[PDB]
Amino acid sequence: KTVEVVKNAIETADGALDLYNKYLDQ
Amino acid sequence: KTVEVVKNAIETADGALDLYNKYLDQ
Amino acid sequence: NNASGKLLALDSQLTNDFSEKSSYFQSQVDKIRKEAYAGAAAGVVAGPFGLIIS
Repeated sequence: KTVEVVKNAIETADGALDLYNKYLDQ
Repeated sequence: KTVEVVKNAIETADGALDLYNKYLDQ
Repeated sequence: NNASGKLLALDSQLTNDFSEKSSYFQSQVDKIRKEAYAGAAAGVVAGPFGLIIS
């Protein structure tokens, strides 16, 4: 249960970082 | 529950940003 | 006599390309302002806070 939500939170943080860099470069 | 809706909201914001840039370049 | 003509041919190209860079400057500043104030209009995905902080 903990391993699955941490595995989802890592991918969510990666997507949020990519979206933040994409908006900040514009 | 929170991780899934944030993961969907990131992709929705990315699509909205791409659509806004596509309309604004026209 | 050859160098005294090459010098004039360099001077005229210099005095033309300086003006064609001075116009490129004003054409590029407006592009920077367009991109900035067009990308900052995507702060409507949040409330009034997310607009002023952009």
